[PDB]
Amino acid sequence: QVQLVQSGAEVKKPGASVKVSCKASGYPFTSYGISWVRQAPGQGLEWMGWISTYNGNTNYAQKFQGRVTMTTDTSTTTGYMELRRLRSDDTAVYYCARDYTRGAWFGESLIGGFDNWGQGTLV
Amino acid sequence: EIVLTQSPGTLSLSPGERATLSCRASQTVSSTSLAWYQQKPGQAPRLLIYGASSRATGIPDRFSGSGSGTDFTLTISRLEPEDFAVYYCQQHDTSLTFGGGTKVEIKR
Amino acid sequence: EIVLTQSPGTLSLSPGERATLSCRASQTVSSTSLAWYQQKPGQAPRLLIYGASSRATGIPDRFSGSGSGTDFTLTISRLEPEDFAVYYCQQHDTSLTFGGGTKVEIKR
Amino acid sequence: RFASVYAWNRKRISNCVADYSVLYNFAPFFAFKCYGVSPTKLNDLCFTN
Amino acid sequence: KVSGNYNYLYRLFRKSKLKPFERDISTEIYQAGNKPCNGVAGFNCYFPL
Repeated sequence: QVQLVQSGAEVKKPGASVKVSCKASGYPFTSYGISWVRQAPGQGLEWMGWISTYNGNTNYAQKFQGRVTMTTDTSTTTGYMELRRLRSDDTAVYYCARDYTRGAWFGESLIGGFDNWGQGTLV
Repeated sequence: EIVLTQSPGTLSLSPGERATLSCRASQTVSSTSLAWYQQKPGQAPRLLIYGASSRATGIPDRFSGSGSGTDFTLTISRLEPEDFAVYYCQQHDTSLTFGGGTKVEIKR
Repeated sequence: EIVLTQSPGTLSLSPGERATLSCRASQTVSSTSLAWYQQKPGQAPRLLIYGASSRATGIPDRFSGSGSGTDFTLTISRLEPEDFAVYYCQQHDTSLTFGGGTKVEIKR
Repeated sequence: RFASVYAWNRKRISNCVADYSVLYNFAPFFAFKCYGVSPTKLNDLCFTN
Repeated sequence: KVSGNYNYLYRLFRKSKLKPFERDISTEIYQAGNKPCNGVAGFNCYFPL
């Protein structure tokens, strides 16, 4: 029932900012936040992004603290990244997900995992 | 942060037999700090277990969890030959860290 | 059936002293079964207490009763020695059997 | 992060929708233990906070 | 009674309001929620009397 749709593949030159979007539907867009992960071949994932829906609490990873800035829109329930400090060899996939680990209203230590994933975009 | 000591380097075993996945912590983690995921070639990761042993996405007869206190282990019985999924284990106490990865070959 | 058991063997008291009477049953008599009578010498019985603390024939200030369940007690204060009647007690819920009785003497 | 009984945390619920199906029909761990409320009509009647 | 009277009963749960002047006496276990009790009389199945 839940639908996570994303744009097509893109290539961005170094020093620019890549815009990445993920539209969410099929689930009530108030009880869960929006998480964002990165994946590259030969390695697992990371903890790069999370923004809630009720509020704009920031809980980005310390490794790239101050490097990721992004918005969540309830009009279309879409997550948008304007990722900066781009590098030539960061052509790694970015995935939107539903946060069932961080509280979307207060920030509790929700037991569980990211039960859903998007279709993916190439940067 | 605390990383998970993982050594399932290559589970090159025939499908349908017992498979053991080790996710021993560093010093100490809570019992309800666990999450197991699968990923397939050319396919996005899917969640397997969101907790200790509760089923999250189907799990007919294959995925199971055991352990107590700090140490925990994933168990597979009657593994379906097609999947050969790479498994990931993530904690909950210290930020969020993934597993290194478990590679399974054809085993013809 | 159940036969009443009485051990107020003798009311050896002068007028003016308190008088206490007991009508302990065998195993149980429910609270909705109570009757008390005065048996005057060479006369006929008459009801005085048909329950907890009610009046049948006048009872200005002497005949009183109380209790709950397994215990029932009767109290007389400032006794006037004209009657010196036998204190008889009766239960009703478990068939019907009059109590042993207790003669009241004068103690000259 | 369930705090201890000596000092807990208050959870204030803002303008939203109360759905208790995930509590009764989903994961029925133990007794409902309703104080004064209709278990079938929990959501048909509503309060402020 | 000191031990109490257990011979007096009253129906607590019923499907519908009683129409005046009839009896609703029936030996059955109340079915609340979505648990079809077959005489279990467990969770969500309490004695109406």
